Amino acid sequence: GVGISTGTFNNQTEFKFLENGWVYITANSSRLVHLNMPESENYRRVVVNNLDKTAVNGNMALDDTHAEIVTPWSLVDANAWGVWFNPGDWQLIVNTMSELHLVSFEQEIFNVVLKTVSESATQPPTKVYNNDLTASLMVALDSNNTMPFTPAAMRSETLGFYPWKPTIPTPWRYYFQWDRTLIPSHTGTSGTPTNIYHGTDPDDVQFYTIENSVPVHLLRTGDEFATGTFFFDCKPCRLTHTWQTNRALGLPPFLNSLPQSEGGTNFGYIGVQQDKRRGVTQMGNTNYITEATIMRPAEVGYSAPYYSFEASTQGPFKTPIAAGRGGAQTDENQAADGDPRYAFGRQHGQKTTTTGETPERFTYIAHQDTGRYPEGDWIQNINFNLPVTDDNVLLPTDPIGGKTGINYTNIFNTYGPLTALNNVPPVYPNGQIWDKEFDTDLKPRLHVNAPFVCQNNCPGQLFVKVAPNLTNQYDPDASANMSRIVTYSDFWWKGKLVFKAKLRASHTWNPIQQMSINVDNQFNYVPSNIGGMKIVYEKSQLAPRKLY
Amino acid sequence: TIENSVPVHLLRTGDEFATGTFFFDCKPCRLTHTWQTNRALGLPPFLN
Ligand SMILES: [Mg+2]
Repeated sequence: GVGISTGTFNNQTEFKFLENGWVYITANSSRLVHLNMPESENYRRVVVNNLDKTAVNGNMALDDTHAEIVTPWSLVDANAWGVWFNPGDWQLIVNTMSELHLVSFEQEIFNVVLKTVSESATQPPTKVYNNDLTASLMVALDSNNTMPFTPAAMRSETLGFYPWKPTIPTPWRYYFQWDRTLIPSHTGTSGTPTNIYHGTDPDDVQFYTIENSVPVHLLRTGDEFATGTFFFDCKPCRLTHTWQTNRALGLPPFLNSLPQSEGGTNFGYIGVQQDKRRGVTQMGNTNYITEATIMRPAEVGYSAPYYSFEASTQGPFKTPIAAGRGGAQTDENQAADGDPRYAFGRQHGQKTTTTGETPERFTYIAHQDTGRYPEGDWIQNINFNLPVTDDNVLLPTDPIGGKTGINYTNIFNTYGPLTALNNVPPVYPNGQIWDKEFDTDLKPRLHVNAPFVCQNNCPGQLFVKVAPNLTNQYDPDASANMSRIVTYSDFWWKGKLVFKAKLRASHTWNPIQQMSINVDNQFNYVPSNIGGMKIVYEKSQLAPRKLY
Repeated sequence: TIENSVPVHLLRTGDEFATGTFFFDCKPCRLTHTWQTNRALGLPPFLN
């Protein structure tokens, strides 16, 4: 009832160790949540159109043009690592365990409070807040995944990463169909390249409402709402990186000449003429057998177009890349490897004391050496007459289609039935955790935003909304504004995400990469003179594996 | 040659030839189209 709590705060992370090194990580999470009434109690179809920026020519990539259905609902998304682990937890996981399964997920809403502002009372004149005991908070759980999946992790719009700091949902909203053409161009191009928004393909219209699709629960102060326990089924995500590229697969060539003093240029030598060597290559012509020529069982990684943009009905979009890392010592083609870049604000990692609207950012460079360094690519002529003539080789230097800044690698693609890959490593703390699978008849071998993908069915989305708190003035037949009592709600959210992981083991003489602090580093894990605080980007697949 | 590979039945007026019932198993073919391209996947950006 009124003065009786309906739940328990728990942001505790339990590690229950079992036999044969299986661990049972139960991450509990709780937050205090704030939510105001909708700007209007209506659904809206809104179109965004920036000809302002696209008409510029050479500015195609700055397209934002789209259509959208505005909901009076807010979305409680907790799909991001920061909601479930602090750095310490993350340290433990990443340093000691070899893989990670996603087991179960449950959540509840409790200790609901609804208060009305209203208002004016009196002289300066000040504001005053009262409890509306009889008021209701609307909660709806889409357990059928009836409605479009809109993971908030892409927009850094999940719940807060701090337990002792309150948080908010985000106004929910989803994509509505629109036709759209935009032809590319450059600064030099004159005339106006066609740049139009055609409208809406009626065959593709889907207008969704919570009200017609999901049962809605009314919660008063004394009520509570809990979902069941959802059980996952997905592959494991591994917490080790692989380091071998093709150049280190299999048996290294026998050295007939070993060095006889230590030092920095005391190399060893194969000691056989490159054309009198034994072994296997896929070059029918030469008898040359070199490390760049010798057969390898397959191909680690693949080359992709960059910055490639492709277009269909609704406009242009970047072509996504799987692999990475590809560069050697501190130099990687952060576009060729499609290395991701995360932008976020205070609630999700940036220093909470920082003023100004400019977000904090970082670019995740994986540890797994499976990407490409397109500067180092090339193509020789069939004849392999070498040292190779300029006419018989195509370099990443030689311009294509008469453009100075373009070479073949920009349109190159060596994906194929010998391509080998790893899945994306988890990005702590801003990374998504799980993602729904596409409802296409054929599916992607992975996703780039999350390591766990539900081909099963994913947990349903949770939607909240403050109940219409009407005044005595109400005429629905009238076009005039809905006059509503200004109302808002505070509620507590508790979630439990259960993982099952497996402990790693030492197989080498040498020790390995692991997190720690560090006389550097040390100050990102504590608050400040004021109320702190900061959460920092921090890798995941620290320990080496073994491809072959 | 048909002849060396398949049993051949000779049918006169009063004869008939019937096959068994063959049972398939393949994945389902869907009678719905998908409309979303990359430009429409997930959470649209918040409008201020
Ligand atoms: Mg490396």
